[PDB]
Amino acid sequence: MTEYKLVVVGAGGVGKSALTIQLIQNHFVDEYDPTIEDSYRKQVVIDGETCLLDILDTAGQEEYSAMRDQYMRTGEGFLCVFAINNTKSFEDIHQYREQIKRVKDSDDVPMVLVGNKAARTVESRQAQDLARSYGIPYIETSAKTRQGVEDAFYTLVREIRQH
Amino acid sequence: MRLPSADVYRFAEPDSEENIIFEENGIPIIKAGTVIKLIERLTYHMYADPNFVRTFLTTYRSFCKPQELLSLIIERFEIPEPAELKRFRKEYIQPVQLRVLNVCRHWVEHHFYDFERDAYLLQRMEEFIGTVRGKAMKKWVESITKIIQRKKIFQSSPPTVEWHISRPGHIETFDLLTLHPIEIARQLTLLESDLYRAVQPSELVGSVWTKEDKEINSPNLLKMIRHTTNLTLWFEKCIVETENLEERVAVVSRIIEILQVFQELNNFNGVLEVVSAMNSSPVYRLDHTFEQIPSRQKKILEEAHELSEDHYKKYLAKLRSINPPCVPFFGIYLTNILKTEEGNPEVLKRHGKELINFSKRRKVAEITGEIQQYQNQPYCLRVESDIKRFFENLNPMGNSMEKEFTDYLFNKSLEIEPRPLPRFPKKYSYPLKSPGVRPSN
Amino acid sequence: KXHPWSVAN
Repeated sequence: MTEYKLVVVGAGGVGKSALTIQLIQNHFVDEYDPTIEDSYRKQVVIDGETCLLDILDTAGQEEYSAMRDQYMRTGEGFLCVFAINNTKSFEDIHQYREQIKRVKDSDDVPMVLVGNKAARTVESRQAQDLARSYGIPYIETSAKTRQGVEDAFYTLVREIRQH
Repeated sequence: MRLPSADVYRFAEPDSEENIIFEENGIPIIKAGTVIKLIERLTYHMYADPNFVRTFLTTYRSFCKPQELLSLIIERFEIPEPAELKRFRKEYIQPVQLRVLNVCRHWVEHHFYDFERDAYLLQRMEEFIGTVRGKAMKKWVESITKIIQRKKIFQSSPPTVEWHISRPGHIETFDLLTLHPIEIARQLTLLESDLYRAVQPSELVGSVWTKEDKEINSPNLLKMIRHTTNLTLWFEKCIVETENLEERVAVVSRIIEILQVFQELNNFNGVLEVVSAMNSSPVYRLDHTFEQIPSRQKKILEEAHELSEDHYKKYLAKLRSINPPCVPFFGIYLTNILKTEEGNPEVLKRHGKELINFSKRRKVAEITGEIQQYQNQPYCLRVESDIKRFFENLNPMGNSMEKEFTDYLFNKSLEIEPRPLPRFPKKYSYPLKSPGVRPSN
Repeated sequence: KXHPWSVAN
């Protein structure tokens, strides 16, 4: 079958780990053990077609900056994550995308912009505009109700599939 | 037996579903429970529990402040009574007080940093110690006080240091090609093993190195990661700043040799320094450089890079399979700690009551412990103070910011191997032949 | 093809 190698890129210290965890936390369950395989390789149905998601989230290794290239090199699709109540995590996005493009040696890599939801400081129209400038989609996700999580990941899969 | 009324003694209140939950399978393992009921089983009268004590003390400030901890264990110590009370002072009052004192033992012994930060915390501790009574109690607690006054202040000879073009003493000549590759990997392994050993669990527990006060709480960890980052950057900078293709193939080759010696010394942080350098955007694309690289060393570097793939499945396998001393790569530990904390609830709700989730804290403690096991054994290797100070004072970034510098690197990669290939003049006057990674005698 | 250091082709 088909398996997609996705990578999560975003500033640390605003809980970007909540994105992948929530996707895989098989809902109503919490006993998350990050060490095993099921913790980062779900399998899903997406527009009728079945595939397996392989999600790389190096949350906690931000200070290993000269390791970003290596990490990014391993992916065919990227979620660029910022926190909608932390503005700096949003201004980090442009350089992150510059790094992804340089690594994969293309000017349009499949990628989606995800803002994760304390009091909001990044209005939706801002990040809407920022996504449009790149030709990539935008998805808001809730870090506490799972809203938008599935939506974000499936959207990135569809971006790879229409490439 | 029979206990006080739960109105002059909170711990007297008995276990229930709204109180404590356990696991499966000896001494029973706490899944979760109110803080009252955790101090209880931490100083239980029916059995001592040195393991649960170490774990609790390592991981508690994410649900109990140290001051609250002292207050709780003191409230546990001062027990009311309910002449057939001999059973009580014999099967309760006395072992419970044993465990309370013996928890202060551990807290003061292994975790003294709580008292260096809060001086009045130590003052409360010393008061509580100095109000213990019973002629046996005094003689037991005397040693606990010794500890406080304390804290308030090979097989064969290691192999010969190896030298190349640069002679001992000539620090001016030190550089990636003039030092001996073996000694380079040796001395970097010494720096990196020390940097590693020095990481204390107080910096890893609580995901505390990812938060706004990371510079305050995790200085050892950050100093180590900045070493590793610095070394990867210095490697890249050596490669792309060597504009001659002949000299640059020499450079990439010597660096793969250093990688081999890292592999031998089981210095996995060292292995990943070089692996990440090879994966960087400025270096990855130099097809003309990797062309002239012999296949022996290409399989070396391939095998090394293999380890990172599939979420490090192979590095984890090899780190298991080998025998200390070693330098593990720390980032996997960091990610597992962070995801365990942020990915499991702080609390479990049963019957509309809130119960501290403790097995999450135990899962953290296991990872910190696996870290500290690899911190025990050290390396049979002579320190070379000058090579060491050379690598300490490396600063490949100069005064430049991160992006300014990574850009400079990439732009040098395009200068030296464009998307015809130009020709650049030689920069090293000394020869370019590696003496190799097989030692001397 | 693979990496600049992968097995020949």
